Amino acid sequence: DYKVKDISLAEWGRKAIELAENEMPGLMELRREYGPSQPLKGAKIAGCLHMTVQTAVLIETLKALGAELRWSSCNIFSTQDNAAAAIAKTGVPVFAWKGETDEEYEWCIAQTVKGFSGDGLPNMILDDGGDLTNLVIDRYPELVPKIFGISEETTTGVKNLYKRLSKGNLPISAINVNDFDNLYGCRESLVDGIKRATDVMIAGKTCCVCGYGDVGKGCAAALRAFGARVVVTEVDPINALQASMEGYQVALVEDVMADAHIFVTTTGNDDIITSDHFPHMRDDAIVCNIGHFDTEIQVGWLEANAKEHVEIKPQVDRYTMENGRHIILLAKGRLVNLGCASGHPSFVMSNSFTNQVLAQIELWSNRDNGKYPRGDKAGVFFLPKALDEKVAALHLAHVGAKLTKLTPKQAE
Amino acid sequence: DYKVKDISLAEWGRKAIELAENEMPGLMELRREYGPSQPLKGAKIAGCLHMTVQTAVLIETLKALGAELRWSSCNIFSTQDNAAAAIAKTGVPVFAWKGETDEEYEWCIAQTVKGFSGDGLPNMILDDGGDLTNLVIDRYPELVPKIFGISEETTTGVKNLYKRLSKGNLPISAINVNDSSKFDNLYGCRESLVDGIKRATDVMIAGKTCCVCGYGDVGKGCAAALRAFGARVVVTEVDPINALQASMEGYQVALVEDVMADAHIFVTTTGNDDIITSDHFPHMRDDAIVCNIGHFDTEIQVGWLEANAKEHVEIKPQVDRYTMENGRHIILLAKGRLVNLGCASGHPSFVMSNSFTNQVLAQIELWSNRDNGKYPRGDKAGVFFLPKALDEKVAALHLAHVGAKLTKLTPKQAEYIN
Amino acid sequence: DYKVKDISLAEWGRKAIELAENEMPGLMELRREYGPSQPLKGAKIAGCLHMTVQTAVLIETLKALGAELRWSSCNIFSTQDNAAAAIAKTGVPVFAWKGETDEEYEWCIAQTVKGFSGDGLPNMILDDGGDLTNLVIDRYPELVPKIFGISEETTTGVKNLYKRLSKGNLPISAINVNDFDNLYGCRESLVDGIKRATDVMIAGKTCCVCGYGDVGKGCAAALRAFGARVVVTEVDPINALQASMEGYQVALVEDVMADAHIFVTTTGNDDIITSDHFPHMRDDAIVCNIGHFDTEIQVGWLEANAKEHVEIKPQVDRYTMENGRHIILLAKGRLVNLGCASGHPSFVMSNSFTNQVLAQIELWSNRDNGKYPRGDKAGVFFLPKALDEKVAALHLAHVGAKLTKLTPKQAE
Amino acid sequence: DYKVKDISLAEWGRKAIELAENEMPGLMELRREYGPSQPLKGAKIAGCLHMTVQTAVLIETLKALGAELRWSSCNIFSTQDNAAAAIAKTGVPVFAWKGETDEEYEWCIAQTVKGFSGDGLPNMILDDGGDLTNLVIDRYPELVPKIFGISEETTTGVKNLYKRLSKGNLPISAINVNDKSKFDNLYGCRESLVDGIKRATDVMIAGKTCCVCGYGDVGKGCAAALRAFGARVVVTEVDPINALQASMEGYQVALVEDVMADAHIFVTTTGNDDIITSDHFPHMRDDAIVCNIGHFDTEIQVGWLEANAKEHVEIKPQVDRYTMENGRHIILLAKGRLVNLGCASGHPSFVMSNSFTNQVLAQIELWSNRDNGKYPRGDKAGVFFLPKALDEKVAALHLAHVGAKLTKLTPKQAEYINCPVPFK
Ligand SMILES: NC(=O)c1ccc[n+]([C@@H]2O[C@H](COP(=O)([O-])OP(=O)(O)OC[C@H]3O[C@@H](n4cnc5c(N)ncnc54)[C@H](O)[C@@H]3O)[C@@H](O)[C@H]2O)c1
Ligand SMILES: NC(=O)c1ccc[n+]([C@@H]2O[C@H](COP(=O)([O-])OP(=O)(O)OC[C@H]3O[C@@H](n4cnc5c(N)ncnc54)[C@H](O)[C@@H]3O)[C@@H](O)[C@H]2O)c1
Ligand SMILES: NC(=O)c1ccc[n+]([C@@H]2O[C@H](COP(=O)([O-])OP(=O)(O)OC[C@H]3O[C@@H](n4cnc5c(N)ncnc54)[C@H](O)[C@@H]3O)[C@@H](O)[C@H]2O)c1
Ligand SMILES: NC(=O)c1ccc[n+]([C@@H]2O[C@H](COP(=O)([O-])OP(=O)(O)OC[C@H]3O[C@@H](n4cnc5c(N)ncnc54)[C@H](O)[C@@H]3O)[C@@H](O)[C@H]2O)c1
Ligand SMILES: Nc1ncnc2c1ncn2[C@@H]1O[C@H](CO)[C@@H](O)[C@H]1O
Ligand SMILES: Nc1ncnc2c1ncn2[C@@H]1O[C@H](CO)[C@@H](O)[C@H]1O
Ligand SMILES: Nc1ncnc2c1ncn2[C@@H]1O[C@H](CO)[C@@H](O)[C@H]1O
Ligand SMILES: Nc1ncnc2c1ncn2[C@@H]1O[C@H](CO)[C@@H](O)[C@H]1O
Repeated sequence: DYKVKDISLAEWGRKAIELAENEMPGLMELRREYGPSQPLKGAKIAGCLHMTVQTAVLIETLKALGAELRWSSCNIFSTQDNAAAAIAKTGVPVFAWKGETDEEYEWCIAQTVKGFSGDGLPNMILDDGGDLTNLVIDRYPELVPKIFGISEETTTGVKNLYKRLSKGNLPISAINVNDFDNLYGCRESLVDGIKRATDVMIAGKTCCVCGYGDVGKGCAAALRAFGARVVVTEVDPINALQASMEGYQVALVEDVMADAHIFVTTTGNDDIITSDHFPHMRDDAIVCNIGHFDTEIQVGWLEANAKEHVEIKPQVDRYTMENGRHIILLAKGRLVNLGCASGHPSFVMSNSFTNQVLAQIELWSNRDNGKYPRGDKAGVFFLPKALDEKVAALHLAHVGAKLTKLTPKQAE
Repeated sequence: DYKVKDISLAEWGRKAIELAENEMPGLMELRREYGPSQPLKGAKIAGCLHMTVQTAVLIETLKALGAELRWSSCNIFSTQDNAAAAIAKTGVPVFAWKGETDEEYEWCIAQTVKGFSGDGLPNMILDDGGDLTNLVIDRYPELVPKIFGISEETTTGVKNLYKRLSKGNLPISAINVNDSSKFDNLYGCRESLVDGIKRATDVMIAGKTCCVCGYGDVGKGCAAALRAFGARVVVTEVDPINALQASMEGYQVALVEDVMADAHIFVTTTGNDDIITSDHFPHMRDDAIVCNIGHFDTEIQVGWLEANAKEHVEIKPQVDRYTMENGRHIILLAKGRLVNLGCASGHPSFVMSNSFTNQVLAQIELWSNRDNGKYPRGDKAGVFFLPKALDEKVAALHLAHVGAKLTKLTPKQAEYIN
Repeated sequence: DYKVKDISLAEWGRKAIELAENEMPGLMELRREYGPSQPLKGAKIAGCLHMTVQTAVLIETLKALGAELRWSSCNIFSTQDNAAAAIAKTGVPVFAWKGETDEEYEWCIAQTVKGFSGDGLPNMILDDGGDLTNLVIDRYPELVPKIFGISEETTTGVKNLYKRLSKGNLPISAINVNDFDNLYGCRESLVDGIKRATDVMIAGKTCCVCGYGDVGKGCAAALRAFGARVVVTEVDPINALQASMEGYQVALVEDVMADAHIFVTTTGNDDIITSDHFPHMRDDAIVCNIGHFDTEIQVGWLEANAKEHVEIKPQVDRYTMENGRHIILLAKGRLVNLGCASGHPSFVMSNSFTNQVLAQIELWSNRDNGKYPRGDKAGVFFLPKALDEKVAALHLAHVGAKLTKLTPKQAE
Repeated sequence: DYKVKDISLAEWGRKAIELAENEMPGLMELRREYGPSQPLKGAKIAGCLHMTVQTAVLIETLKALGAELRWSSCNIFSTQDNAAAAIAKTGVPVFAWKGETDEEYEWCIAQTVKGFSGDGLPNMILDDGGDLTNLVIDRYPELVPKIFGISEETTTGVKNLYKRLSKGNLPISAINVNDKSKFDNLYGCRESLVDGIKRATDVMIAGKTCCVCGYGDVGKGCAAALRAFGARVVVTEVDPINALQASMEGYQVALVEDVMADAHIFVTTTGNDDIITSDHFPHMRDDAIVCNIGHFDTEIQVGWLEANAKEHVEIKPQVDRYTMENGRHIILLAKGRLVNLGCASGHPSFVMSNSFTNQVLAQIELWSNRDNGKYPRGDKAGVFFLPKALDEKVAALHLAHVGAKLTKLTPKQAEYINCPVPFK
C-alpha cells in the first residue's frame, strides 16, 4: 500500500531522518509533550507536501500523536526517494517519487483520499500550494462534509484559499500556517540548488531576481553573499523601496536580460520570464524558478522554440536557440531548491512544521465547536498568537540562545 | 512668540532645510498635491517632536496645507538650534533649544497648548513619545473635548496609548504612525547610531565587542550597523521570536551579565527601564561606552552612576566620563538620552520623509473626519492604523529619488493578483 | 593505458567539460593565442592534481599547446569520475577515481613517471601539494636530472618546496603559482561541500574555523553570510588581528569545543582537532577539513576510539563516542570542498590554471639557458609580474567589467 | 614658539588625547618598553603629518623616547585645533590650524626646518605625502647631508619617493611604512569615509548610487562602508587585477561617464589627478555629492567647478554648494581635500596605533643605524621596508584590547611550519 522509486533506499533514508530529528527540536518536543494524550487519535490526514527527509519527520510526529496518514508530494521533482522509502518501510501509505509525470502526479494525490481504516475516507487535509484542496472540493464533493479542516503551508496556497473564499467556493475552514522562515530558508537553499545543478561560480555574476517578498529577499541575500551583483524586479512600491534600501538596483527584466548570468523567479505569479526575454539572453544564461508553480517561466515556449535540446543530467537542460547561444534551464522551471537540491534545511523547516502539527491539533480538537465552521461560514484563520512564542522558544536551546527574564517591575 | 537658543542661526538652518527638502520628496509632493485644497485649514496643531532640520520640513508642509502650529521638542538634547531658529524666523511659534533643563522642557510643552487664534486653543495633537498626550489628558481636562485627534510617531508613544486605553484613560482617538518602523526604525538606526557614537567619541568600531539590548526594528538596525564596521555584537532579548531572529542573523544571544566585563560598547534599544544597572557598571572594562537609543533615558541607571562615581569629567557637551571606585572609567553618552539625536543629527531626512509623510496624512485623516464618529471622542476612543492603500502611496513617492523602476503588470497578471 | 572508475561516464563528463570551458576564458584564450606556435611541443608533463572537470580543461589546454601528459589525482576523494572518463576516452593517460585506497593512490602516481614516448620518461612536473615532487626526488633519483621544472598550485606544496630548498634537498627549479583566489573559491565551495554532505542549516550555528589565511578568510565569510556565528583560531598575530577587525571572536579550540556545531580546519598544519577535543563536542557536531592534508584532524584516533560507526553515505560518517554523543566526519577528513562537492567552481579555477599553463611554458622554453637551474643552484621563482595583469584582463569580459583608460598625462 | 588657532582648546585637546591613549596600546607599550633606554635621544625630527588627536599621541611617544620635534600638518583642512593646542601647551613647537591658506601651509612647514637645539637643524624626517621631503631636497640642499632618514606614511608619498629615486633625485634613504596599509587604509576608510560625509551633509547612504573611483585598499574600504549602509556602489578602475576583485566582491565596474547622471555620491580614491572633471560636472544630478579621500585634492577639478559655477553658497565650513548653468546643484566637500580628515576626525585611534607604532620603529631603526651605512645618504640611497619580524610585534600589541586569544604552536607543529615557536 505505497508507491515509491526504490524500497531498498529505506535504510539510507532512516539514517538521514535520524540526523534531521536532531535538527528539529520543535517537532521532537511536540512528540514528548503530546505523545501521552494522543490528541490526533481519530484524525485521518490526507497530506500533500514535498516528500522530503524533513517531511518524513513531520509525518512521524503526526503519527506519534495518533493520526493515521496517507501521503503524496506536491511537486513532481521534489520527493527525496530515500525519505519516501524510509516512510513506506514503516507502513505509512505514501505515493511519491522524484521525476513523476503529470498523470502520475494526479494519480498519487488520488491515492490519499481513499484507503484509510473504517469507511476509508480522510477527515483532515494537510496541503501546500492547494492541489489536494482543489482536488477534494472540485472532484470529491461527497468528501467535503467529511473534512473538519485544512492546514496550508505556503503563500501560493494561501492566495488560493482567499481566491475561493471571496467567491463562495471554500466549504472547509483553513488555518494559514504560512503567515521570516522562507527568507532564511531560500538564503541557503537557492544557491545549493544552482550549484548542485551547475557548479557555476556565483562571484562576479549579474543576477536577476524577480520579486522581493520573503523569498526574493532570501534569494537576493544568498547571491549577494557570494559576490553576485543582484538586480531586483518588483511590481510593488513597498518591496521596491525595501530592495533599494538594501542596496539593490530595481529595474525591469528587459533592462538586464542581455547581461544577466542568472535569472531567478520568486513571484508566485505567471509569465515573468517569457518569449520576449529568451532571444536576448547571454550565452549559457541560467534560468530557474523558486516560486510554487513553474509557469513563472515560459518553459513550453522555450522547448517549442529551441533549435536544439541536450540533457546535461537530470533537471539540467541546455537549449540551443536560433541565434546560436545557449540557455540552461533548471528542474524544467520547477522549484529549484527542491528540484535540484534538498530544499530548506531541517532547522528552519522545524519551525514551519511545528505550526503544521499545531494547526492540525487546533482544527481536529475543535471539529464539533463551530469554531472552524463548515459550509458558508467557513473562513481562513491564524493559530492563536501565543503559539508563535511557544514554537520559537522550542528552538532556542539548539542555537545556545539564552533569554533574559523580565523583573516583576519590568513586566508591569 | 517663540524661544530658541539663537535667532542668528536662522540663515544656516534655512540652507540645511533646503538640502533636506531635496531628500524628502514624500513631503514635497504632499505640498504640490494638496496645497490647492488647503485640507488642514482650521487645524490648530500642538506639536511635540524633536525640533530638527527634518521636523522643520514637516512643520512647513503642515503650514503649506493650511494648519496653524505651535511646536516643542520631545527631548531635552534633540533640538537642532539652527532648524529651530529658521522656523522661529518664519513666525511659527517654536519653543525648543538643545540642552534644556527638566523645567524648561515642561515650560516649552506648556507654550504649545495656548496662544493660537480665536479662543487660543489647539484642536489637534502630533506627538512623539506621548509627553504632550499625557500633559493634555492629565493636566488640561477642560481641553480634552476640543482635541479631534492624536497622531503618534514612535513605539513607546504607542505603548503608552494602549496602557492608557486599558485603564480607561484614553478620551481622544489616535492614529498609530509608528506601525503604519520597518523603515524609520531599522534603516534609520542602522545609519544614525554609529554617527552618534562617532561624533561623541571618534572610537573605532572594528574589533570591538558590543552589547545591543533588545532586537526589535531599532535593535536590528543598531546591530547591523556595528556588525558592518567589524564589531562583534552580542544581543539580549526577553522575547523568543526576536532572539531566534538574532541568532539566525549570526548573533550570539546572551544576558548582559555574560558580556558586561568584555563589551567595549553598550547600546540599549528596549523601550524599557533598568536595562543597564548598578549590577553592571562596577564590572565594565575601562572606557566602556554606554548609550541609549530608546525613547526614555531610564533604560540606563544614570542617577545611580552619577551618585556613585568617585570623579566626573565632562569631555565635551553630551560626553561624560565617570571614574568608579575601580579606578576604571565609564563613558556615558548624552546622559543616556537617545544617542542619535543627542550626539549627532538623528535619522537622515530620506527615511524621515517616510514617517513624516504618514504623519501629515494622519493629521489630514483625523482632521477631515471631525464630524464622523470614525475616530470617536470620549468612551469609544481607539487607536487606529492609517488606511492601507496609503502605504503604497507613500512608498511610491520615494522611488524616483532612488532611480527604482517598477514593473507594470499585464491585464492577465493584474486579474490574477488583485 | 589509463584507469578510471567508469568509462561510460565520458559522455556526461564531456557535456560538463563543455560548460566549464565557457566559464574559463583564460584557458580558452591561451589555446587561441598559443595553438599555432605549439610552445609545449616536446614537453612531457607528469601531472598530479585533482582530476576534476576544471582540471580536464587544463589538461586539454596543455595538450592543445603540444604537451604530452600523464595524470593522477592528488587526493583519494577529489576525483570527479565523469571528468576522468571523458579524459580517458580522448586517449590521455589518467589514473584516478573517487575513493582510492592509499596503495591505489601511490600506484596511480607511479604510472605518470613512466610510459611516455621515446625513453618513456617525463621532463616536467605539474604538482598540487608536493606528493609527486617528493616521489621523483626521493624515490626516483635517476629521473631528477631529466626534469626541467616544477609548477606548484598550493600553499602546502609551496611550503614543501621552501623546506626542501632550505635543507639543500631541492634539485629542480620551481615556479610558485599559488602566489586572492583561494579566498573566493572556498567562500563558495566550503558550504557547498557541507550541504551536499549533511543538508544542515548554517544560520543559527556556532562555527569554529581554525586558521585565518586566505582559506580561513573565505570559509569564515561563507559561514557568516548564511548567519552562522564564526569563532576563529590563529597562531599568527597579524591574521588574528585581521579576524577581529572583520568582526570575529578569536579564541582557542578548547574555548568553543563544547558549543561549536561545526569545526573547519584551514591551517595546512597537523593535529588541530584532536583526542583532546572529540570527547567534549556537542551531539552531532560536524568536523571537516579544507586544508591540503587530512591529518589536521586526528581521524585514526576518532575511528579507533569510537564505540560505534555508521556510514550515512560515502564520505559522511557518524561516530558514537563512549559518552553516547555523535560526531559527524566529512570525507574522512580530506578536503571537504572536493571530497563532498565539486571543489572551487570553473571561473576561479581559470585564474590559477591559466597561470599553471604559463609557468609550464616559462620553465619549458627556458630549460637550456640556465634561467631555471637544475642541481645545486635550484630555486623557487615567480611568474613575471606583468602576467598577473594579463591573466586578470582575460576574465573581465565574462563579468562585464569595463576598464578605464588612463589619458597620456595620467600615465606619467 | 608655535602657531595654532586657539591655545584655550588645550584642555579639551588633553582630555581627548587621554581617551585616544586608551585606544592606542601599540604606542603606549612602546613608551613603556623603550622609555628607560631613550633610543631617540639625539634625534631631531621634522614632522609633517595631519595634526590630529592621534598624531598627538604619536608626537608624545616620540618625545617620551628622547626626540626633539617640530611639527606641521600635511593638509590645509585636517588639523584638529584642540589637539594642536594641547601639543603647543606642552612646549612642543607645532605650526598647524584647520583652514590654513596655501601660503600659510608652506610657512608652517618652513618653521619645522629650523629652530632646534645646537645649530637649530633637523636630522630626521617623518613625512606623510612627501611635501616636507620635497621641500628639504628641492629648497634646502645645504640640509640634505644632515638628514639621516625619512619615514613615509602614505601611498602617495611612497610613489613620490620611487619617482624621485628613478630620476636620481633621492639622496636620503627612506623607510616605507605605508607597506599598516592592509589595516590603516581599508579598515580606516571603511569607518572614516562615511563619518566625513555624514558630519558634512547628514545624508542617507541607504538607497543611493555611489561612484567609487579606484579600488586599492582605500577604494575597497570606501566601497565596503557605503555598501554596508545599503548604497549601490559602482567602482571604476584602470588596473585589471583590482577591477576583477571589485567584480568578485559584487560591484559593477564601469566608467565615470556610465554613472555620472545617476550617482548621488562620487568618491575619488585613486591617488591620481583629473578623475572628476569638467567632462562630468555638467551631467551630474541635482545635489550630487562630490568628495575625495586620496592625498591630493587635484583628483577633482575644483578650480574648474569654482570658476564655472553660476552660484556658490558655503553651507558651513567645508560644505560648498555650487549652482551650475543648467540650474542644478553640486555639493563639494572640504574643497576636495581628504574628506575623512577634512569633514570629520580622520581614521579612529585604534587603527592609527598600528600605523604610528610602525612610524616609531622606523624612526628608531633609521636613527640607531645612522653611522653604519645600512641606510645610505647620497647617490646610494633607496627605499626600504621595516624588518620582517616587526610586523608581528606590532600586531601582537593590539590583541589584548580586542580580547583576541592566540593559539600556541606545539614543538611538533613549529617543526612542520619550519618556524620558531616569525610564522609567515
Ligand atoms: N521553494 C520554496 O522553498 C518556497 C518557500 C516559500 C514560498 N515559496 C513560493 O514562492 C513564491 C513567493 O513567496 P513569497 O512569500 O515571497 O510571496 P510574496 O507574494 O510575498 O512575494 C512575491 C512578490 O513578487 C512580486 N511580483 C508579483 N508579480 C511580479 C512581476 N510581474 N514582476 C516582479 N515582481 C512581481 C509581488 O509584488 C510580491 O512582492 C510563492 O509562490 C510561494 O508559495 C517557495
Ligand atoms: N532613537 C530613534 O530615532 C528611535 C527610532 C524608532 C524607535 N525608537 C524607540 O526605540 C525603542 C525601541 O523601538 P522598537 O520599535 O525597536 O521597539 P520594539 O518593542 O519592537 O523592541 C524592543 C525589544 O526589546 C525587547 N526587550 C524588552 N525588555 C527587555 C529587556 N529587559 N532586556 C532585553 N530585551 C528587552 C523586547 O522583546 C523587544 O523585542 C522605543 O523606545 C522606540 O520608541 C527610537
Ligand atoms: N581545499 C582547497 O580547495 C584549498 C585551496 C587553497 C589552499 N588549500 C590548502 O589549505 C591550507 C591553508 O591555505 P592558506 O593559503 O590559507 O595558507 P596560509 O598559510 O596563509 O593560512 C594558514 C593559517 O593558519 C594558521 N595556523 C597554522 N597553524 C595553526 C594552528 N595550529 N592553529 C591555528 N592556526 C594555525 C597560520 O598562522 C595561517 O594564518 C593549505 O593546506 C593549502 O594548501 C586548500
Ligand atoms: N584619507 C586617508 O586616511 C588615506 C589613507 C590611506 C591612503 N590615502 C591616500 O589615498 C590614495 C589611494 O591609496 P591606496 O592605498 O588605495 O592606493 P593604491 O595605489 O593601492 O590604489 C589606487 C587605485 O586607483 C586606481 N586608479 C588610478 N587611476 C585611476 C583612474 N584614472 N580611474 C580609476 N582608477 C584609477 C589604481 O589602479 C589603483 O588600484 C593615495 O593617495 C593615498 O596616499 C588616504
Ligand atoms: N526541505 C523541505 N521539505 C519540505 N518542504 C519544504 C522544504 N523546503 C521548502 N519547503 C516548502 O515548500 C513550500 C513551497 O512549496 C514552502 O512554503 C516551503 O516551506
Ligand atoms: N532627525 C529626526 N528628526 C525628527 N525625528 C527623528 C529624527 N530622527 C529620529 N527621529 C524620531 O524619534 C522618534 C523617537 O523619539 C523615532 O520614531 C524617530 O522617528
Ligand atoms: N575544482 C577543482 N579542480 C581542481 N583543483 C581544485 C578545484 N578546487 C580546488 N582546487 C585546488 O586544490 C588545491 C589544494 O590542493 C587548491 O590550491 C585549489 O586550487
Ligand atoms: N586621525 C588621523 N590622524 C593622523 N593621520 C591620519 C588620520 N587618519 C588618517 N590619517 C592618515 O592620512 C594619510 C594620508 O595623507 C593616510 O596614510 C592616513 O594614515
